[PDB]
Amino acid sequence: SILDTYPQICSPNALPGTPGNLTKEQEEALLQFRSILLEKNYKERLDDSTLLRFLRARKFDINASVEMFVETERWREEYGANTIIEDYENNKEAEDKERIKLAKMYPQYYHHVDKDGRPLYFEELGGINLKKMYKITTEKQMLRNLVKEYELFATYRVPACSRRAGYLIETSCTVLDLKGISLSNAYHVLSYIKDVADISQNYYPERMGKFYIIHSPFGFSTMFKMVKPFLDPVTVSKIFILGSSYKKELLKQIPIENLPVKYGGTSVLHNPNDKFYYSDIGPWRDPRYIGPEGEIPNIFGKFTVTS
Ligand SMILES: CCCCCCCCCCCCCCCCCC(=O)O[C@H](COC(=O)CCCCCCCCCCCCCCC)COP(=O)(O)OCC[N+](C)(C)C
Repeated sequence: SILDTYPQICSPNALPGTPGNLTKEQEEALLQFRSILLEKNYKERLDDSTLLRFLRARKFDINASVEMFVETERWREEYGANTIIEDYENNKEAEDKERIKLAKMYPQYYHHVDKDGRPLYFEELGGINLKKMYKITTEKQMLRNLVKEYELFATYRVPACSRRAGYLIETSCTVLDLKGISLSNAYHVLSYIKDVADISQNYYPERMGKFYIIHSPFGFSTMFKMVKPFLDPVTVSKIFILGSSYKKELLKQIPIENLPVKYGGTSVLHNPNDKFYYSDIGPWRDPRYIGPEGEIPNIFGKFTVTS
């Protein structure tokens, strides 16, 4: 299996309940959880990493974890998450074209890793113009992309990042740049935020590592109060709204050489004229860390910048 080609044990300095750092009870809870699922005839996604994410998400309450896992499996099948990557490749050209149209307006890109080896993910929202957004894509379409990225994250990014780190990597280090957004637009996209939060928390438990919100406008705290209601306690604990000295905070978590210059680091693209919103740079692009899973497809087609 592919799980045999990359570390399945987390760093010994990781949080409680993570692969390889279990207490005696958590270990037994894990064996019991798997035993129940096998008995119900489930066969995929029964590895320690996957099951421990569901267990952690429900504080090791086995009954709650089974319910969550069972619901997740139903959703994946009804939604088509299980063949989403396959379906994308069958219609790649068309997909890429649509994806390229939104890149400049809504930059979303991975760029290296944080100090623990987690994929470093960036999103900029100040350039978003809703009126134009609605002419290029739909809300459901955006959710589909989010689901597709979660699957890409799990099959290509996790293995490569884990091999480079020498330990299992299960989460990402996210930076949300709100520079230039208008609070008014923020309120209008609450339903989308809610849908994103629901998919993430219900079907992709424990995928959040560190989540930084920077350049938020005055009064953002008021708007975040509209969001907290549908975020569970653990999720909230991973979100950090940074102030004016945000660069210093990012530097505590991210190597200076991996952090882009505009965020306080020294990282630049091989070709200074290339755009970050067309880039996808990281271990999963390094032949030395790519395994049997093969290399990740290019999200922006021929425009994808990998260095
Ligand atoms: C046709 C258009 C119709 C609707 C279009 C909406 C346009 C977009 C508007 C909102 C965009 C920003 C929404 C925040 C999404 C944050 C990114 C995210 O996925 O958060 C999820 C988690 O969801 C959360 O927990 C939410 C965290 C707090 C979100 C609070 C943001 C506040 C919103 C204010 C911004 C409004 C900007 C104005 C828009 C014009 C994934 O986290 P991760 O670290 O695991 O992600 C990285 C790894 N992958 C990529 C695999 C997930």
